[PDB]
Amino acid sequence: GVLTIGCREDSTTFDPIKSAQNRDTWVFANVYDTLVRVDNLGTKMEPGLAESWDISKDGLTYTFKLREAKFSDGSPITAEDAAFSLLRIRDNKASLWSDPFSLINTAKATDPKTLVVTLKTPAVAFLSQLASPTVSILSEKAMTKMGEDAYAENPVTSGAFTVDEWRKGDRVILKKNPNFWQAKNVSLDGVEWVSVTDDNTRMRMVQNNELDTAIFVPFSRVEELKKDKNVVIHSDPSTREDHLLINHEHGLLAKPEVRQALDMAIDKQSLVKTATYGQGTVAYSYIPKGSLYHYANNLQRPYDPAAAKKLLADAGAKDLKLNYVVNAGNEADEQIAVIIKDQLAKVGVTANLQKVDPTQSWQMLVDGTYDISVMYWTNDILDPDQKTTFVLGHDTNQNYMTRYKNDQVKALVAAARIEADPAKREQMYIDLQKLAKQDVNWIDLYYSPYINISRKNVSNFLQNPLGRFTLEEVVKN
Repeated sequence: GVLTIGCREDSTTFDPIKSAQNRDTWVFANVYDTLVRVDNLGTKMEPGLAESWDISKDGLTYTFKLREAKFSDGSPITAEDAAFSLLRIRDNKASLWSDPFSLINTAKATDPKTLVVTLKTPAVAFLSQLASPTVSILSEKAMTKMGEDAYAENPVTSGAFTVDEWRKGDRVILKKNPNFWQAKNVSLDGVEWVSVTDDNTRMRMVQNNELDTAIFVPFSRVEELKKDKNVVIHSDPSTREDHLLINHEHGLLAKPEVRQALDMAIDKQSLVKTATYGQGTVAYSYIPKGSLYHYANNLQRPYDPAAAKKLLADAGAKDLKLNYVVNAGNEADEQIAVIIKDQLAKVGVTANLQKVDPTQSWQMLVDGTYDISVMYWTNDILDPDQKTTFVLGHDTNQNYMTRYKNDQVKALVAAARIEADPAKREQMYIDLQKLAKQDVNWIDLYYSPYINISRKNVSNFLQNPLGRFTLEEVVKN
């Protein structure tokens, strides 16, 4: 009656505004609910806490009509709760998501059922923006009774589940929230996210019935696990992209040329086909294929070890040594690093692999104690602004911890967001994909579907294109 999910990185918080990591957002996307949601197919917005909403001509006022719906503890979910949840993303100091939410003049609830939001400038991305798990309706009353620190360990929740117990680093145990306004549709009695950092171990736990489901199926095992009759491999359309991060404030990695040389010394074809076993598709743009404004003809630098040696030598960077942070137990990461190390040695670049606990590598990216490291990004919304801001906006996240700094790009990101001409807006994200590619913000690696595993008695274990799991629709037989 309780569904266990093997995962890799583990929960750090339950306050959406202080985490930019799927280890939290894929967990609490089922713990809270949002005003707006996205369908399973990831093609449109559908109603959530707000049963309907309307837009003024000027395009600066969003009015939301709220349905009758209660929190985890019984109290009602009012538009004053939503107003408070939006506002703290823009205003709380600890917010990792403020920059796109500074476009907000006010969030106010006239009525308990009514939420009125006034922006400084139109922004078509805003409705889409509300679907993201970061803007999850919280309880103003409970956080203003408990405090923001204590809330993030035992939250009062608006979604299908509550955090029953949380053994840090080990497993998050969720209980079905009967006060959830769609609790009648939820078969499951609880969810357990169980952190298993080694991919093989996580796969054997599923096959050995120690886990009902698992995310992040090692690519090497997809073909054999697709013929295993006791389990089901999911391959869901995604907004996922993997990239090699570059610390631009680490010496000669600051030079575009040097980054360019590394981009040219890494054979994407052979790397994607070997590390991903043909599950991957070579990435050439930071906006994932199939997502809004993706630019199919973005530059792919051909593999050219000769031109990379020359760029490096001209840049005074001939004996470039790099600290390449690797997530141990992550098969793709390990495999990619081996390939990358081998290819870089051919242009005279020494990648040293520092293998680290996968749960720990993100903090090393924030503190910048790395030269290169592989990471991934998945969209939480149906608009390009979320990733553009995190990766290129020069917000508190320092462009996915790369510390890439380009003033034209920083300006273009804000203007792309504000632009109301849909055709010109699309053109600004094409320029962003070209600019990021020219400056080598990071090295684009591959697009891949979400590949997951479930035991055959588990039904509707779908991950949606935005990374949200339909755990409300799951049936355990």
